Amino acid sequence: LNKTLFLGYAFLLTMATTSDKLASRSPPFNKQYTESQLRAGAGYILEDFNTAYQCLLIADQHCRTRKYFLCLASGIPCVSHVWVHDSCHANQLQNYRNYLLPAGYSLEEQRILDWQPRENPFQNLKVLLVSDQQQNFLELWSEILMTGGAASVKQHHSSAHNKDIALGVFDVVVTDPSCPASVLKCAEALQLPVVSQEWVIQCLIVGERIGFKQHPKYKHDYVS
Amino acid sequence: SSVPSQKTYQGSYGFRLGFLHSGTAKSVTCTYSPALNKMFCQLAKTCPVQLWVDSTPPPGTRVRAMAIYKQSQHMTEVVRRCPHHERCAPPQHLIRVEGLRVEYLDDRNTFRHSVVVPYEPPECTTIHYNYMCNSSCMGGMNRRPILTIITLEDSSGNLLGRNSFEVRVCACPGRDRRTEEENLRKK
Ligand SMILES: [Zn+2]
Repeated sequence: LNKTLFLGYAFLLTMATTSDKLASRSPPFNKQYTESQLRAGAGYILEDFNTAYQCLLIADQHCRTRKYFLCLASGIPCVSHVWVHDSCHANQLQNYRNYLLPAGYSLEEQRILDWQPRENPFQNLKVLLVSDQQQNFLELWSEILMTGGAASVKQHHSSAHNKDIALGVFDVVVTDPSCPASVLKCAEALQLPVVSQEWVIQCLIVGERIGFKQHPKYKHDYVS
Repeated sequence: SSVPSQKTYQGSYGFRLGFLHSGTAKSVTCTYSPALNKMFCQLAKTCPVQLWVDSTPPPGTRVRAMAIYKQSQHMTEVVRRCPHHERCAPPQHLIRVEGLRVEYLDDRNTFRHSVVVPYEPPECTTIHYNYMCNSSCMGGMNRRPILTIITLEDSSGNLLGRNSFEVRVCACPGRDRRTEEENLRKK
């Protein structure tokens, strides 16, 4: 194996969550192993998402993880681990464009959509994030929305208080079931769309801004 | 700039393509869909494509076959076998011909693969093609639909005629033809 095979490349690795693998009908990939092959070729391993390197995401299939959504949002190509396999085997970099992973399952099209070049799906979008999950929501979608081109994202804790939130400056409210009822009522009066995180996700999968109400799962209170 | 033309060109000899009729039975090796102008076939299995002409082209005429990706974002990409199947005619060509004086070409500037054979008169003349990778081959087509462009050229390589059809190399041609044909029916 050439010691400089992957030099110049940086990598993000991700495992399809169990629900990702679950939806089956709707050597196996090993993060540590692939990392070892990558390092052996001077590949730079990024433990988390961030000019001097060509970045690539490595996974064994399309998945719905923070790392996957971040790469969809930022243009970092999602490549199949097999590109690592074939490259080591041949000891020569293959064209990753022949190993691109699908973007994800589309609610609208009702099938797995392939990935194609797109324009930042949240361009100049000003959004208000409302939730009681100061980590798995406010922090998570904030970063994703921004690297996805948002003009700005105002984080607001559901259990916090409305003494500065001027709803009329926002284009959309991305929230979850913990959204205070006073915010839902105001949004309605101001005709400010309110949606769930699935709207954000679908925007990333589809590759463009889609219908605020194009699907029931977009309603903020969609449960199970 | 580089992507080969797929423009239908019947030319002076009235060049058209034809395909045998087959069912949509879950047990069919190669079936053609006139509706979608698409062929569904299994990996490495006889794919008969018919050459029809109004006037017999002069001896020395050749029939070239080349694949290109159907989607824009992928068209400038060279269609080839996945490294998996290459490790088992040159091994990197996706389209083969069973039968002749079949010549395989690797254009030294477009890097494009193509297979050509002497054109013979019929009434139509049939050429048997083979696709050596499934449309879903990771590392190869990778789920990207392709177009097979058939061109009629003279002894020197000048265009005399051109035609094309979409292809899907898969496990169940019949099953998939029906599905994609239904897919059509409504949005
Ligand atoms: Zn293959």
